[PDB]
Amino acid sequence: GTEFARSEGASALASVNPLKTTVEEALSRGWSVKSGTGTEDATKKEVPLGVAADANKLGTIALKPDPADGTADITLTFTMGGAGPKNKGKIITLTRTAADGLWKCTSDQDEQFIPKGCSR
Repeated sequence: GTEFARSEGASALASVNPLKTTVEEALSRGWSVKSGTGTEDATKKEVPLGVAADANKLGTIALKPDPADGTADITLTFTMGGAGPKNKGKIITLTRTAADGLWKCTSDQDEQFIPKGCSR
């Protein structure tokens, strides 16, 4: 009853939302995006997301496919394995559809804790 359930959701979204820019900038160059930290690889033409999987102690960040070249749908997920009881095991998913380049946000959290802009 005292869990920070609303703030957990906001924190999780705040960890993945900025990555949309990172992805779009890479794809605009015809480079692929890969998970994790590191340097750009000019041989394979891959740009890392630049964030560690465990940057936010509420959970883990993942990219699929990895690497991603823009010719298939891309998903960025935040899995809340470190959250309190209401949100533990819940997943926020950002999907970029390749056909139109549009992004959507879905969550399997209880409706009252889903962040603004995301749907079930």
